[PDB]
Amino acid sequence: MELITILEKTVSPDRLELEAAQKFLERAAVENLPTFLVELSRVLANPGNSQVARVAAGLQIKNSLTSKDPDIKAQYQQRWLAIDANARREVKNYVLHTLGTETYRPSSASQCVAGIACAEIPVNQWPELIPQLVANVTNPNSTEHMKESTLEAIGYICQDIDPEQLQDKSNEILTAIIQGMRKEEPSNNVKLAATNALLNSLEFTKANFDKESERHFIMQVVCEATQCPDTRVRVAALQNLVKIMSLYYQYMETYMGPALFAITIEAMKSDIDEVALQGIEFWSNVCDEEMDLAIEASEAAEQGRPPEHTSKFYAKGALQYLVPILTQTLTKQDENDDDDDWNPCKAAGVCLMLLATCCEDDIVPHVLPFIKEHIKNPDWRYRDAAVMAFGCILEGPEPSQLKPLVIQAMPTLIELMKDPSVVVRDTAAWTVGRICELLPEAAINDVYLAPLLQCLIEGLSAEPRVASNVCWAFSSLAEAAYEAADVADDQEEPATYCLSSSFELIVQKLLETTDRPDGHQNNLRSSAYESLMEIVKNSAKDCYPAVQKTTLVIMERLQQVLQMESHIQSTSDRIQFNDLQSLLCATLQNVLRKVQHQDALQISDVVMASLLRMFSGGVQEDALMAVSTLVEVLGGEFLKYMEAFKPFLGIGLKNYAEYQVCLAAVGLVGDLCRALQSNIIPFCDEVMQLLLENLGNENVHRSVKPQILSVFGDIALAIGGEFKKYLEVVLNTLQQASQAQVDKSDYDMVDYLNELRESCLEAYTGIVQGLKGDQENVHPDVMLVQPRVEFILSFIDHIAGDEDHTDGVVACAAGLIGDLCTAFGKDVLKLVEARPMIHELLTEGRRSKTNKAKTLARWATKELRKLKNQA
Amino acid sequence: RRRRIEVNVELRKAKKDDQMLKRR
Repeated sequence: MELITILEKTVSPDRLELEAAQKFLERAAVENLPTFLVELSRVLANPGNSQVARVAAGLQIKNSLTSKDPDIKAQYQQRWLAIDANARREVKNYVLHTLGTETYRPSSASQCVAGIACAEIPVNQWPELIPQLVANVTNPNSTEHMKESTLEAIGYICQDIDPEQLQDKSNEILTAIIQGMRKEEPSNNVKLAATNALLNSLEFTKANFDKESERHFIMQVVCEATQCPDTRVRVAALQNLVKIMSLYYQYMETYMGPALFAITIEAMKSDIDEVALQGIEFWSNVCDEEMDLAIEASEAAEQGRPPEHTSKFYAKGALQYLVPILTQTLTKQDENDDDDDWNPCKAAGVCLMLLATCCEDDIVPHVLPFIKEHIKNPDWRYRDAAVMAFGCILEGPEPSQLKPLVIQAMPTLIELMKDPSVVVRDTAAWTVGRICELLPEAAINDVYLAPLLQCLIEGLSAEPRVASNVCWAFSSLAEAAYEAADVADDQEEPATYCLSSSFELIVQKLLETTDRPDGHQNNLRSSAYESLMEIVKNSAKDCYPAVQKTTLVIMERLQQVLQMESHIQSTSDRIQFNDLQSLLCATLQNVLRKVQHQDALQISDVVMASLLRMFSGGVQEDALMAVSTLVEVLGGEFLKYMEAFKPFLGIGLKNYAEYQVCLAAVGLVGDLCRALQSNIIPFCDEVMQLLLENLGNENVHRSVKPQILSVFGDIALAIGGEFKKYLEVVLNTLQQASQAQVDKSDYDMVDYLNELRESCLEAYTGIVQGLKGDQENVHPDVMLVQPRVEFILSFIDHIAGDEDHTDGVVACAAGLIGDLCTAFGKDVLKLVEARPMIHELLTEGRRSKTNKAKTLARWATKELRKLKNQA
Repeated sequence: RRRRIEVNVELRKAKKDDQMLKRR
């Protein structure tokens, strides 16, 4: 059984054959990885081998070096780095030599080079790589395949490694990339590959953009490629401009007027969609960058010091030119429209919205003309475009200024609701919703509020595309008619708003919309239920009775669906069934929080029985969540079901296979803790057993870990002293977690780290508070964790000295410092002050916009003061 | 299925917040 033979078998559509080939390769690798890789690389490097054997060889090598799972990736790289340098050198030489010898267009060797480079560049073990790749591209004698394949490897390296790891070789890397992009280069495939590689290399080229001469060379070559006769190269080059504008905003004053404006404007007017999208994306990005600079401005302003970055207001200056192009682009809709399709029309719409929020009022005079001229055009394309434009600028300009405009347009908008074209009504329904959210006064009035409700109600019967948007509109009108029910002169709950008079006619109609032939587009059903959930939540007092009976309808419906298992067959009739159950559970969660407490006690027996029968996969998660809400409403009175529910809750936790349902369960424990308090002690040994098992189970999804650590805090709070038993295991686990470190290069792993850090902070908070007790007398048990105070403070110190953060982490850390003050007292002051970055975290929190971060950081600062002023 | 999780979570985190607060 030659290796070439086995590799060719990896392409068989035969489950068994496919599995035989796999076991053999998995055994060879397990048996002797070094030789396995060397052997695979030999196969890949021989152009004499079939295309299939070579590609399969490359895939085996690749899968041995990297993984889409960040954790598995690091382990693979460590395993490779542990291989005899001589063996690795031989694999490296074969892969590198394969460049330019592969038939099949997408190169396999290119991916293997990158997988290895990701393990080695960060430890400086492949110094020969960059120069060889650079040489392959800049050698005038090199073939097209050779240059393309090499640029592909460069592109993959730039895409998969922390830019800071390539920073010291940016000069060389750029020489190769800028070389492949030159106008003189013969092959358009090489220019394409080179231009895609530049896009991935922009983050580590700062030192280069800081040099006037290098910056100018890069800009010239990129702008030059936007004029390449090859469309693919034109588009990629335009994307580089989009990114360059975003990363080097402050360096563009020099280029905007003499080149970028012209290039980006032309691109927008292109009949080639892909080109138009880049030109539009370019200006949408400028708006985003300028909006942020304004925020940065007001920031420093209220903070004293002057901003470090200052806007140039490119959006404002280009406004008079952008608007006419965007409004006309809005005219490029079509009968056959796709919602998840990102075309020039949709993009123009978003860009218009960003321009309005970036330039405010300034946009009205430029757009109003377009709107009046086409609001009545017989051509549905222009009529829709006009309505769309109107809706796109409702956010940004001053309300006071827009009120009269919207007020006067209402007659036309209402009529638009009855327009023959489905597209027009779709947009009309959306604009009505926008008005309710931005300029409510225009709708919630004693002249339009009635005809509006009338058309909205009638809209629920229109096509899904419109009915769905009408649901969102209703959803906002209620949210508006509610946000304008209180205030007055006191701080209490509303009583009876403008919809109360028709609150019921609406719930019944949404309930009917909800009863329409499924499979329907634009998720009508989901939208109606969602709308119902919103109108209920946004109901005043005098709505209670209506909400009461709606609660009964949901239950009955939930029960009628249960015994619907009579025609549950064929993957299509059951998918609507699982989502109906899912939609009703989520709905029950909303009315449950709106009815009185007695209503829950008079219904609890019914729901548990129901929710019980239901616990597919997506339904479980929804059932558990429904139970969480019932647990929050029942409170201690839930203890009654704990015996019958015990085995099921344990089920959700034990699984983990479907981390989603597992997460709802963990979340449920936390709710059980808050509802039962100490009464949960008898069930804790079991729950803690499963939770600890999940943690040490390296097969459990990563997003479950922090949810569990955070629950340790809820349990400690609920059981207090009884938590002593687990302290050793829990604190050891927390120390480990707290020391978790991901590559600050990955945004997804970074957010993960923040979530985890926040969860550790909450566990600590729960432990400290739980041991201290809920009285004006710090309980001795707190002292058990007293020798852990420095670690905690130090852990927060490091968190402080980390540009990542998040108001969430800052909030929890502030809360924890304050807890330590109240638990250990005076001595905590020295420890905090001996760690300067903590002080910075508190100041940072007191500035934050997040009320949680501002409240806790402020409360903590106070507690520390009391230690300063106490015996 | 997005709001069913992410939104029901916010409302939960708030449970602890108001809990720790009216205790702190």
